[PDB]
This record gives sequence, C-alpha cells and structure tokens, in this order.
Amino acid sequence: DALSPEQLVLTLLEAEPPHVLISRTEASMMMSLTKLADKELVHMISWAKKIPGFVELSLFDQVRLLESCWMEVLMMGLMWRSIDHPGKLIFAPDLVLDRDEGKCVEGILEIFDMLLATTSRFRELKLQHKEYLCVKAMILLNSLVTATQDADSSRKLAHLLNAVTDALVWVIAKSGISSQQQSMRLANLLMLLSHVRHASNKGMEHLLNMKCKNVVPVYDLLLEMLNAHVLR
Ligand SMILES: CC[C@@H]1Cc2cc(O)ccc2C2=C1c1ccc(O)cc1C[C@H]2CC
Repeated sequence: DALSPEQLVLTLLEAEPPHVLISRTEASMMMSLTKLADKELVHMISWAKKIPGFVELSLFDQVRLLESCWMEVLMMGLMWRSIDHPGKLIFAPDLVLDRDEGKCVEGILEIFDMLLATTSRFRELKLQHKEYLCVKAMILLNSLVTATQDADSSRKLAHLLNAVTDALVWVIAKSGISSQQQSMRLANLLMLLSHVRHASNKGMEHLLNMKCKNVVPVYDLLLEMLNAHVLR
C-alpha cells in the first residue's frame, strides 16, 4: 500500500537529489558537461533505487531501465532547472548557457533548440513540481523482447508504472480544476513527454557519431557505474 498516491508523491519528494554544483572552447565545454553528467548519473541511480519496488525488480530490468532512460531523465532535469529562465539552459547554478552559446558543440544546437522550446511549453503549461516528479519516474519506468525468466519482474514493473501513473492523476486532481480540465491536462503532459523522448533520441544517435577525443563517452561512464552500483 506504499505505492499509494500521497505516499509515493512524498517518497519521490524526499528521494529527489540536490542539484549538482560545478564551476564554469569546443572541447572545454564537453568537459564540464561530461563532468556534470557523470555526477548526475550517480544520483540518478540512488534516485531510482529509492523508488518503491525498483530494487525488487530483476537485476536485468534495473539495468535495462536505467540504460534506456538516462538521456531523457537528464534532459527532463535540465529543463526543470531552466524552466523559469527563458532562452537559457541551467545545467548548474554556475554553468548556464545561452541559445547562441549552443553553436559551440557540433550540432548540439538541434538538441538545444528542441529543449529550449519544450521547456517553454512546460512553462506555459505551468508544470507543477509534484507533476514533474511523477512524470520523471514515469520516464524511468516506461522508456520489446521478454524472457520467460523475467516474467515476474515484468509483472511488477507494470504495477509500479500504473501506480506512478495514478499518482500523477491524483496530483492533477488535487489541482482543483474541473474534471475535463484534468483530462486535458494529463493529455498535454503526455504530449510534451513525447517531445522530450524525441529529443533524447536525437541526442543518442548524435552520440552514435561522437567525437570521442578529449572526453570520455558518458556511455562507458554509465556502464561502469552500473557494474559498480547495481550489480556489485
Ligand atoms: C542537453 C544536453 C544533454 C542532456 C544533459 C543534461 C545534463 O544535466 C548533463 C549532461 C547532458 C548531456 C546531454 C547530451 C546531449 C547530446 C549528446 O550527444 C550527449 C549528451 C551528454 C551530456 C553532455 C556531456
């Protein structure tokens, strides 16, 4: 009964890690970002772990879920920090970027555009903090081929996702607005998610031709952290 709305929303509230800090030239940027990314991915795993039922899922599912959503989760987190600061992407209190500034990294601009844009749409939608938290967990749990041995784990996963989805519904209900407005809102929140998903996809295929030269691929960084903090 811990996967009840009120409980869950509170759990996510407390499970939220504190923003990482980082003092602030093509490569030099990738440096600071990669450095932050690594620092956030660690927190992400703790965050995941603190979600009701996650560590009870099969180890396979844990790795698969985290491997498949880190980009999107990082993106969602970026936008929320930079939701109230138009034209800017607040990677960290110190490190902040301007639209034009994005022209620095090879075509990272498209990602920047898509992001800055969607951030705006969320701002307009006046995204609430609790709405944000539920939506985030959804991404972790939602983002094909199922092995017989994984059957039970799958079954559970379905529940966690349903619960979090219900919690979001609940959070929207307490917003006070009319019933049909709740419907409309939920639909909207999900529409925008599809964008973030599309953006994070671009970002991946982007790294599928990344200048691995003066930086370390975040991939390798994650695969290592997983062996460290999820297997071991
Ligand atoms: C909007 C940048 C995106 C998401 C993000 C959020 C964050 O808080 C820290 C790092 C990142 C990275 C991204 C990204 C976007 C496109 C890529 O091909 C690779 C990456 C990896 C890192 C930047 C080192």
